[PDB]
Amino acid sequence: ASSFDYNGEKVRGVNLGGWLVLEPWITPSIFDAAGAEAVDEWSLTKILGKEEAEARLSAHWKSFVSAGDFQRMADAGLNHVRIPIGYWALGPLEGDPYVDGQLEYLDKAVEWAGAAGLKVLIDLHGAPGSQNGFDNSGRRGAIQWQQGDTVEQTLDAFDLLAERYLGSDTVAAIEAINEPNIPGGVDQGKLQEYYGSVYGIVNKYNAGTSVVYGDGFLPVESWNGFKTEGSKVVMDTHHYHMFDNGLIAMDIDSHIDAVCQFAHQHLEASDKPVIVGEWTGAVTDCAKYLNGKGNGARYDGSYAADKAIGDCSSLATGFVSKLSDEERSDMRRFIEAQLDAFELKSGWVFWTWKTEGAPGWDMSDLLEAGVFPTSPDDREFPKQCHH
Ligand SMILES: CC(C)CP(=O)(O)O
Ligand code: NA
Repeated sequence: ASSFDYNGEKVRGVNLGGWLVLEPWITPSIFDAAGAEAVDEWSLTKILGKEEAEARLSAHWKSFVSAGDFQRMADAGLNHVRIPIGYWALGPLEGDPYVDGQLEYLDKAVEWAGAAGLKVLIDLHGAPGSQNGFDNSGRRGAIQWQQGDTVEQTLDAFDLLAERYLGSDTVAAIEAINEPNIPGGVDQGKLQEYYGSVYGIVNKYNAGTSVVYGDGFLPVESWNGFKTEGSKVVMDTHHYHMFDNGLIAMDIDSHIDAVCQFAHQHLEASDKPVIVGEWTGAVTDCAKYLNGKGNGARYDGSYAADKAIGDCSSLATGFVSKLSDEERSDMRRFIEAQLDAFELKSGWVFWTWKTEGAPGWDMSDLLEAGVFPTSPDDREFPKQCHH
């Protein structure tokens, strides 16, 4: 029934973060070229105006990703690419600063992914009004998704996206919405209705396509009993160690233990396939603009009055060649542990393929540096998490 057997085959993926939905920490140069107030795609496009925005963003859409990216992904042993796209690619709302033109590039991605033997997971990453208040939704600040006609507008966009892509076997799965922020104020009951509607849309166009649901930052197993359907419905949980005070304080051994505990207590408790649809090699929040442009870092005490653990100058910018052998070794230990833990359930999708230099966050960097394994058998350290 299913284009990809999420029940019985492991996902090994990367995200194309920052490509069709721009994010300051992923491409700081583009935001900094429009000044201090350009802190998300909304403000960036608004500052530039429609003509200049289309010029600068389209330059990036074209240059950031080629067919050779996808071939390198396949060479790294991957079988999936998760591709963020904003609602505005399917038509900016009246009054939106956003420009479109992204779909021509997503069309190319589907072609290139197919040629390389990869599946694509299309991810609706930003919804009208913002589902999370994060910069990566398009507009940081408030959560106004579920107000007014925002949800209907989201479904209108989703429908067009599904219609456009679900005729291709390359597109194995589609995600309802990236990181709906339940603790931030998204209503779960209404979210579940949106999920029900998304499932109907997918089944109008191709019942063979899997539907991906984010856990909304609730424990993934809490979603037991909702749309439990084998390979058809896949939960997406995002697992990071730098956005919580407990995890960020850990040493490498403790980080690794926490990954295994997460797999055993959460991934293995879900009644559905669960991809870890975002995770990374970094263990600090030092990357420039990671908490938002104009915000600092927990790690060095510059965010939320957290107490400094260490300095961020080494890990804020640049490429892992700048680090020591031991630092790369520890980073690889943490990556191997996640690969093995997350393959206990349904697999994994690394965040992200490519940056302007954010140590531990850039798979293309880590691969070339020998930090990222290229197969399940490619292990420099003992297996850290077991059945
Ligand atoms: C804090 C985290 C969960 C959200 P962002 O910093 O990635 O936007
Ligand atoms: Na790190």
